[PDB]
Amino acid sequence: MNQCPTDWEAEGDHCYRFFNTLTTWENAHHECVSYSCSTLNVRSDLVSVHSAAEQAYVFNYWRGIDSQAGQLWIGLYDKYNEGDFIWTDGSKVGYTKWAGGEPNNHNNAEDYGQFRHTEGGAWNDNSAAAQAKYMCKLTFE
Amino acid sequence: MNQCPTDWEAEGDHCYRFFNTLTTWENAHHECVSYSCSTLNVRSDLVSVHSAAEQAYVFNYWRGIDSQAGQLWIGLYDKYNEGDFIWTDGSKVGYTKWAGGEPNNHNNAEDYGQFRHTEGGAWNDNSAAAQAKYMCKLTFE
Ligand SMILES: OC[C@H]1O[C@H](O)[C@@H](O)[C@@H](O)[C@@H]1O
Ligand SMILES: OC[C@H]1O[C@H](O)[C@@H](O)[C@@H](O)[C@@H]1O
Ligand SMILES: [Ca+2]
Ligand SMILES: [Ca+2]
Ligand SMILES: [Ca+2]
Ligand SMILES: [Ca+2]
Ligand SMILES: [Ca+2]
Ligand SMILES: [Ca+2]
Repeated sequence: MNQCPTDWEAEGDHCYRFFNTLTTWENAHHECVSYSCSTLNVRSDLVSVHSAAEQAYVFNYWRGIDSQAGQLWIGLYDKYNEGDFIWTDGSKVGYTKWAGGEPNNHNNAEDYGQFRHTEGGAWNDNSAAAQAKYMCKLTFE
Repeated sequence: MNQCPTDWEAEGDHCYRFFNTLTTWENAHHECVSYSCSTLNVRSDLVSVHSAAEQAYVFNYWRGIDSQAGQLWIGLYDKYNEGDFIWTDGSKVGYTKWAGGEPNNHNNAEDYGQFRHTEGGAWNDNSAAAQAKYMCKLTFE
């Protein structure tokens, strides 16, 4: 039994939804936020990841459905303070899974976090021009 | 863990919330629907009851908070077709638990369904001027 809205998947205290469409981090951020609902205090946002179980759940959900090589935008960013990656949903950043050599802020223009499709979804920072698939998460505040 | 909004209780694939405020059926209906979230296709509505288990869950939840002698509005009414009760949430009436001699359309003016506080919540029809406590339910449409 779960109480997730239709088309959303239950794990723990949260609901998740994969969108199999290439888009920019900024557009994915709006798309996710667009599912919020103030009357039930539901905040929707890009996924934030807080444990190895949450990382795997999200990665396997994604790859269960998308077998193309490519990346998955997450809610991790350093736009407002270069070098300090935080979550858009305001949750704490205890869990990290950086790919080797990442984050590298490559050409001083990478502020937006994404899973790779390899190494269990190891993270990369990428640019505002780049495109990827995305995943949203509900928080019941 | 569940995926209900804060202050709503999870049971099966639904969430429930009791409001310990005496009001009319029409205003209870209004208040419940007010929580709906079209961005997530979440209907909030007066509770509909589809089994003994649902009945008992509802009755026990209510009577754990409210010890007063009185009734509980549910989403059952026969305004449009006298004698042919329907649920406001559009679900079909299968299960019924009418108290003895109900529905009796007393004084030709009882169109609104409610639990009694006795006999496991057996149902009565009452009028548009009557007042009762109310319970809302989320449906993930
Ligand atoms: O992998 C090294 C480098 O590769 C590309 O230039 C981009 O994906 C970068 O974000 C990444 O850091
Ligand atoms: O009128 C309120 C209530 O009065 C009595 O309890 C019964 O006649 C019920 O059928 C009726 O609905
Ligand atoms: Ca920067
Ligand atoms: Ca950066
Ligand atoms: Ca990088
Ligand atoms: Ca009537
Ligand atoms: Ca009637
Ligand atoms: Ca009656």
